[PDB]
Amino acid sequence: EEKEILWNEAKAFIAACYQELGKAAEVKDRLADIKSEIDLTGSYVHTKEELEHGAKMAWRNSNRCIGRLFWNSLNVIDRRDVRTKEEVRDALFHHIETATNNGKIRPTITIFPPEEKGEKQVEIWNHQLIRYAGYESDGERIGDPASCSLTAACEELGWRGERTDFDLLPLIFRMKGDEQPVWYELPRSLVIEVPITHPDIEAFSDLELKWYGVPIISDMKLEVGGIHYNAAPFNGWYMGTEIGARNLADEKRYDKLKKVASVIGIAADYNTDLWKDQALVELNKAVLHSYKKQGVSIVDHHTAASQFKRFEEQAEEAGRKLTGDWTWLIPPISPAATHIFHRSYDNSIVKPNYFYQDKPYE
Ligand code: HEM
Ligand SMILES: Nc1ccc2ccc(COc3cccc(CNCc4ccccn4)c3)cc2n1
Ligand SMILES: [Cl-]
Repeated sequence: EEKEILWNEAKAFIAACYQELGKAAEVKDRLADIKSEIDLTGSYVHTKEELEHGAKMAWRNSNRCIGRLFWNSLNVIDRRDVRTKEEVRDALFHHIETATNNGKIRPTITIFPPEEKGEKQVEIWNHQLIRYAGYESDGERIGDPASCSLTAACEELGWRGERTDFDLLPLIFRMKGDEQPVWYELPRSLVIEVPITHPDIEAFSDLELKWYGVPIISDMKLEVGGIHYNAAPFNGWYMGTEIGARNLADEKRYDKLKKVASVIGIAADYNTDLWKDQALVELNKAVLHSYKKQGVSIVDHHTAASQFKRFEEQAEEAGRKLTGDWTWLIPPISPAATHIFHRSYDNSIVKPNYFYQDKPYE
């Protein structure tokens, strides 16, 4: 019905992939074998080398990612062999442990079986594997507002949170052929967390802030040569502004800037005092200090943009077009102090790539 879309994606991908692996001679025979396989079966199966390089290409093509200099060192874990809930659960546990690496974070992706002919083999409900619950009741707000809808789905299924501001959500996923997902609590031994302190202001610890070490995005689809890997969680390390300027600062997230102003001893009364700006800087200083003192990988937005400049230079030196989303590449703190702010970027979509997909809860 729709097999030729798959076949053409497969030609573009195999051509480009082998080219770069210095293997263009093997292309003609590999496309033959693929053409056979699609006719008989309706799909094809990537080699380990094709899958690893495809997931690396997909990171290199992610327009919104400032961290792409390191695209070629992605650790790719091939879990297309899993068939049971316990195997999925244990592969997700293993990803956390091996990506964390005692604080010296390793960018890692774990790839589960792809969609067969539209049908998902495994459907992950978490937005990240490690994330905090959020609650809204009696006009009383607890934890992370961005997690309210998933937290309510989890509690229909029999999970119950302690209603701290930092409850760890359970892993939640559904297998092909079950009506309902299963959930598993995270073993705390697997989860590194960082208390937020400030290098100079001893009272900052009175805020009792913390964040988790590793962001493991678990709800995006990886597409490589026409095959759709809807379950393929991946992680880098944080850039500090993600925690200090957004997760802990936004009014619709933890909304901590007024409390920060008070502990650093400035008034939060007049826009012209730039008290929100000053609080943002001190919170973001505290976040970088805290991760570094605990030995957990993190990058500041200036170093990150320096790395991205080198990515842009490599792309040219290799003859590849650069694509990028200016509105996501600029950092939310001092953007005009980076080179990114002062140039433009072509936002075209190149494949392999990571894509959004509809959430299964509401
Ligand atoms: C190694 C360290 C990494 C750093 C520091 C980094 C940094 C970032 C940042 C700051 C964003 C913006 C998110 C926001 O505004 O909150 C982002 C987006 C993104 N990153 Fe990276 N990243 C890294 C690794 C990775 C890896 C390993 C992949 C996949 C293999 C990846 C794929 C993406 C994608 C797809 C987006 C866009 C997500 C969306 O549209 O919602 N990144 N990255
Ligand atoms: N260290 C890392 C490493 C990898 C990452 C992969 C994906 C993401 C996803 O990130 C976001 C998703 C949704 C919303 C936001 C914040 N809104 C950004 C925005 C809004 C308006 C205008 C411009 N930008 C981020 C993060 C990763 N982080
Ligand atoms: Cl985050």
